[PDB]
This record gives sequence, C-alpha cells and structure tokens, in this order.
Amino acid sequence: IKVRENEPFDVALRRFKRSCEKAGVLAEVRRREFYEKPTTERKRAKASAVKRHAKKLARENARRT
Amino acid sequence: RKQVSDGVAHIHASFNNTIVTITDRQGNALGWATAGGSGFRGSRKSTPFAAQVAAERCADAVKEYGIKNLEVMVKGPGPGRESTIRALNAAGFRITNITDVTPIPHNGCRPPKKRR
Amino acid sequence: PRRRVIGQRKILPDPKFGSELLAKFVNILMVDGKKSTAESIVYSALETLAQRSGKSELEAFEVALENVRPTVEVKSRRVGGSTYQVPVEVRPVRRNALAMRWIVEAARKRGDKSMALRLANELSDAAENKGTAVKKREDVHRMAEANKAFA
Amino acid sequence: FCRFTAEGVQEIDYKDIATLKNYITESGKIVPSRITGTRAKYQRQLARAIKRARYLSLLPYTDRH
RNA sequence: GCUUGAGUCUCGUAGAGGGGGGUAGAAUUCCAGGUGUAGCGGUGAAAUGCGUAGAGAUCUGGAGGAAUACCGGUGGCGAAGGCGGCCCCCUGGACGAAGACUGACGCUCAGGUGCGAAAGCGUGGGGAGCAAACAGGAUUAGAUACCCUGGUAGUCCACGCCGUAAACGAUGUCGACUUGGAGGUUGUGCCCUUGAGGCGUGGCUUCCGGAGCUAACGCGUUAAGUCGACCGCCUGGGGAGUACGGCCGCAAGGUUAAAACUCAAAUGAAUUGACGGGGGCCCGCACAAGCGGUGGAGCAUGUGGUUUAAUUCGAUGCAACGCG
RNA sequence: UUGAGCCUUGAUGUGUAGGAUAGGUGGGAGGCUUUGAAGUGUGGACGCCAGUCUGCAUGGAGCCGACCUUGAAAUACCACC
RNA sequence: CGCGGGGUGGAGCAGCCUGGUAGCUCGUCGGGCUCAUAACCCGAAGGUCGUCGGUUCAAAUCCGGCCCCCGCAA
RNA sequence: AGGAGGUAAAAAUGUGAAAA
Repeated sequence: IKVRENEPFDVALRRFKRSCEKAGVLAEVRRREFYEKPTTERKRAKASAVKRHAKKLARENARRT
Repeated sequence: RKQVSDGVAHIHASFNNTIVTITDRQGNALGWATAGGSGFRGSRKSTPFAAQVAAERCADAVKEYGIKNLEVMVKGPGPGRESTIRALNAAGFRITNITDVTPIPHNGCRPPKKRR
Repeated sequence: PRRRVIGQRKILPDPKFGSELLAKFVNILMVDGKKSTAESIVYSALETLAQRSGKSELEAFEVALENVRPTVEVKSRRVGGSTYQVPVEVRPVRRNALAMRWIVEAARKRGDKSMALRLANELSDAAENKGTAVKKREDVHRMAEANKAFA
Repeated sequence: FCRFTAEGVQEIDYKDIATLKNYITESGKIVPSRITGTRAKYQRQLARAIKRARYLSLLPYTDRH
C-alpha cells in the first residue's frame, strides 16, 4: 500500500509484499466469485493442512537415523 | 519545462501497461510513459522490460524541466512494479513518496468474467 | 547425462617451448587427425602474428585473445511461463576452450592465401578486436543484455 | 493467548480508544483471531467496534486520504 | 391422581432470524475541463473493436445504481430454500443454571395447507457493471468453439406467477439405549480471582477411529450400532418418469401415471493390468556442447515405383531399404 | 492566428573516387589574423546514423588556395541558385 | 478536347514522392515432422516492368511524345 | 521448516468375427 522510507530507500526493496501477498488479493479478488465451489478447495488444502498436521505427529517411529 | 523542484507522478499501472504521464497534483502533464509505444509488442507487452525502458524514456529531458524527485502514485499490479521506478532511483532520481494506492472496493458492483 | 563427473584429461603439447593453452589451440585446428601439418603452420601463424605485433609469442597471442575472450553465455531460460534470452555466466571449463575454438573457426573461412596468411589476418582481426571471433561474439553480448529480466 | 473475561473482565467498546486500535493494522485490516488468539464471542464484539468507530471517524474505510 | 414425558412463566445468552428505512466510503464507471505524448487493447500470437476533435493516462469537480474487502472461522441463526458493513424501529425461534405452576394436554400422519435457489414469465418501473440472443477477428481439415474486443433481455426494487434441482449430510421424523481420543464451543458449578487456570457441566458441531454392523466402501453416541412408534417409496434395463386422461398454471411446463414391444443382461463395491495433454521422482547422446555427415551433387548396391518373355522371391509401422 | 505566394536570407546537397553527406556554372588565386585563434566540457536544429557546422569558452593568436586520384570543384572565396 | 490517375509472371497486390531488389501469395512438383491421412516448411518455372526515345555508371522508378482504359465537367 | 508469490500453442479418426 505504501513503501517509501523517504530518506534511506534508494531502491524498491519490497519484501513486505513478498511476505504478505505480492499479487495475492489483486489476482484473486478482482473477479470470479462463483459462490459455490471454493470452500471444497479451501477444505481440501485444509485437509492437506490436516495431512500436514497428521504427518508431523507420525514422525517419531524409528526412521533409521 | 516551467523549472520547478518536485512533482506528483501518478502511475496508472494496468495489467498490460504502467501508464504515466509526468503529471502533477495540479494537472500539469508533460512526459508520457507507454509499454506499447516503447515498442515491445507480442509477448513483450506485459513484460517488465517494456515499462523500464519506457520509464527512462518517461524521464527523458526532464532535467531541463527542473524536476528531479517525483511523487510516484502507482496504481495496480504493473508489468515492472519493482524496477520501473527503481531503475530511476538506481540512475539517481529518488522518489519523494511511493503511494501504491490499490483501489480496493467493498465488493460493490459485479465484476466481469473473462477467462471462462 | 545427469551426474557426469570426471577430472580434465590430457592432450598433445608443442615441442618448441612450454605452452599448454597454445597447444590446446593446435588441437582445434588439427582436423582429420593431420596434426603435424597445421602444427607447423600454427608456428608460422605465430610468426605472422610476431610481425603485426613484434612483442612476443604469448603476449602477441594474448592480445590476440584478450580482445576475443568471453565472460558471459547466452541461454534460453524460462521463469515457468515463457522463454526469453538471458545473459548468464559461462563456466571457465568452456570459456578457456571457447575463445580458442573461435580463432580456429575464424580461419576456417577466408581461404585466400595459405593457412599462415589466413591466420595472419585472424590473429590481428583478434589483436585489434575486429574479427569474426568477436563480431559474432559482439552479437551475443548485445542480444542477451538487451533482454535481461531475471538471472 | 491473553487475559480474557474469565479473569480479565473488559468492556469491548468503541469508546475505549486504546484497545480499539490495538487489533487494527495499517493495511486496512482488522487483525484476525488466528494469530492474536482472542475469544470468538468477544471477537464479534471486537468486530463491531471497528464498524462502529468507522462511523465515528476514529478509523476510516480506506487508509489513503 | 403424582411424576422423571410434555407444556407455561421467571430470569439472563448469542446470533447474515424477517422486514422496512436511512447512511457512508471505496469501486468499473457516465456528464467535462485541465493539460498531454501516440497508440489503447488482448493473448498462443495477430486482429476487427478503438484514439490525433486530442484516447489510454493525469488530478481536482459533478451523477448514480447495485453490492459490502479485512472482520470470517468444517462459525451463527432458521424447517428447508436460504440468510452476511453500520444503525434504531415492529417482530421469529432456540439455549442455559435454578425455582414455582397444570398434571400425559403427547409421537407421526393419507387428504388438505403454507414456505419453497435459479432460470422463465406478467404489469410497472430501473439499467452502472456483468452478460444470454446477437456482431466481428482468428485458431483452425469444421467453428453455431476456447482465447478476443461490443451489446439486449435478464440481474434490479414492488406486486404477481411457476412450484422445478446434485431442493443432497445422495441417510424421513420421534424417543430410549451402547467403549473413546482430539479440535471448535456458549450459557454455566466448585475451588486458590492464587497466575497464561485447576476441576467440571451441558446445548451444538468437526475429524480419525472401538465393539458392532456393512456386499464392500465406510458409517461409527449428530450412526449406516441395539429396539420401538408411524408416514412415504422400490420390485430387472430400455421403453419412461414418456403416452393418454384428470388436475394446476397466462404460458413455458409441473403433476399423478402405464401398456405394447425389445433385450438377458443393466448396476454397485472392490482387485490386477493398460492408458491419461493425471502430479512427482530416478534414469539410457533424448535433449544440452561441439565434431562429422546421410539428404545436395557426381557414382554403386538394395527394393518399390514404372517397363519386360524374366527384369524371381521372402523381409517391407518401430524389428525392410550395402537385407538374406 | 495559421496553410500558401514572395523578401532581408537560414540550411542542405555519399555507383563510384574519398583529408572532404562534391547541384550545375564559374573565376581568380590567398581567405584567414586582437569589427578578441587552429582546440573542446555539453544539450542538440541536420540524418541516406555517413558526419561537419553555429553560439559560449579555462585557452589565447594559428592556418593552406592552386598543386592531387575525380566526368566536376575542394560550403578558402565565389556571381544566379 | 483537358485537370488527373491507372497498364507489373497464367491472374491478382506492393514497389513510385527516397533511383541500386523485379518481389508477396493461390492453383502446380517433390522431400519430411505422424504409425498412415491432414495442418504445416523450403528451392524454384514464367512477366518486352505498355512501346519508342533521352539524360545517368546503370532505368519499373525521373522525364518527351503516342496507342488503350475510368472518376468528372466542355 | 509453518505461511507466500511463481507455472507452460492447436494435435483427429482406425466400421468387423477370434476366450481351456
């Protein structure tokens, strides 16, 4: 929204956007709602997040290491 | 020309072009910038390099105008977005302010549906 | 060709003085395996470079190499969506061999007088930065640099 | 992950200027409960005070004026 | 007749519950000036569209209609459809600790009745954007196709009407009953409010899974577990949820609902292969880097083609062509 | 105010030869030198990107005309263009 | 009659105010990317640049006159 | 490593009869 710094900037140096969105809300909430499907795409990646959660608990077995 | 100190350059950065005429907060508009008029058609229209060569050719002969530092008001994504005005800072012409006004509504009127 | 690893091997030298890089230049112009013939003529090519310079062996050849020796390499690299030419660095394994392969290719054309008299031209075409070794190299340095976006 | 109503009774109102601006950010966003760890019923009250003070002009609807 | 069923009041809990009325800023954006250079534009690339009167672009000024970014969450409320900024108004239903009150008034339900996404339709408004029907440029062996620039009806509010859906957690409603783990969760009991709580209570909800059950998948205290109340529905597939008739509707159609004939299969779950322009990884000159060339051209062999009494024949997608 | 006509004039003119991006004609031979040079910092009118020219100037007072390859002279000078 | 313009492989369209190239595509031939067909990529036949004449190193182009046509008024 | 940004041209057919 604003990246100025005003005295010592001299370059862009914009990782504020790279750590937040950088194209996020502009390239997604520009159009195309559809009002029906995304929640499943939300939940499937949330199931992947659940799978990311489930795989972190099953780390400690032996692993030969 | 007019020989002033600073100015307010408003950049309408479209998905294809960082359109900016060297403007002011009073409407004084002199120096254009175009991502298609700087050549670079084909795949090169939405390329960052189209904007950067156009932005140096935007600040062309502006030393005679008196203007060195210019208030960038970038609006939209823009093909360059981080080098268009930065090479101008790398060349030396610093920025008084970069106000990246993202025109975010509260989701009012219905938006189109291109790319079916 | 995914994990090819080996140390660099050896080649045949020059029996006049101790020079490995200049002897590597000999093997490139050595074609069809008739090495002895052009090796005698790369010696006369060294002679005819010694008249347009008058300095030395590996200083006349060095000036005939430093105005030709590259630093960068052309390669088509995508960021994922589209292809474009980028100026990327060349490794010195190819670079040392790159410049010497060029003056050989510079003399493979222009076959007006003998091999000495052709490389008379190509070494001074190289010594004064006016050769096909470098003019074609000037095109690569201008086509890659004019479209640098990412590294 | 803070002191809440069970222990830290607190009026979530748009009158108290301090706590009202403690859950906002410069990018035009009320900070969600996913990181701050607030309680949900009070988060709805936390949600309401922003819309309330937006009418009072303590906080705008945008950030650039 | 009492009371654990059920029901009422009390008192607090939360909420896009319903509708009606204002409001505000942003946002594509039209009415134009300022000032201003040649493109804007779009993608696979190009282009019709579009601008030199000065568009894109530029900031200040003016006009709106229609929706509410973050909050927002497998979150809440409602029977479901479905409902989301703010604010007050009339108004829905549920929950909760604990009391007083009538004392089985209940549970389900053919018919009937109401509500009932969107689209469509009727009269009238309203129209900014989006976009059917409709125009064009190209990619194309075809374009009534993606991609691309315009645009009407519709979307719109009010009153009507239709009464269809993957109206679906594909599981009817009611109540009893049967190991748990781990999230979300709001009223709420005790203890040290000592401190981010300890210890529970229940409404409701999410996921993995126990016995059991299930064709299997999986469901799994919100069951598809164990039983009971009662309504509705199916009897192989196509024909067909159509025909005809009744009924309802302005119409579009909805609705109740076959038979003749035809076939001996239709299907569902799960298993092993094959393929995918399904996603990832390892890897052979495949690509990468150069070197040398078949192909050109002058000649030889081989086979086909074209001729001949024979110009044998077998090999002839990859594995035939200096092959036998 | 603009698009033309015409002024005092302001520039500009490469098969090929080339110190020279020379339109023909044309003539005599020094222009030039403090009514302040032969060089260059730098924007840039010219453009067939081949190349000189004008103003300012720390400096500061030098130079070539014919003579030469060219069908033609060398924006040294030059009448009409 | 006169302000103008147009004649270009078998046909269609740029080259013309700037001379140095006689070209862009259709139908025609084959060679290959596919396993076969198709979409596709290259080298080319063939035009008296309307004719004659004149300057120039050289002529489609820059000019003279004539044959043949089309937009308009005598 | 939890969050993130970033990602690729049109490509069609092969009608029959062969399960100890």
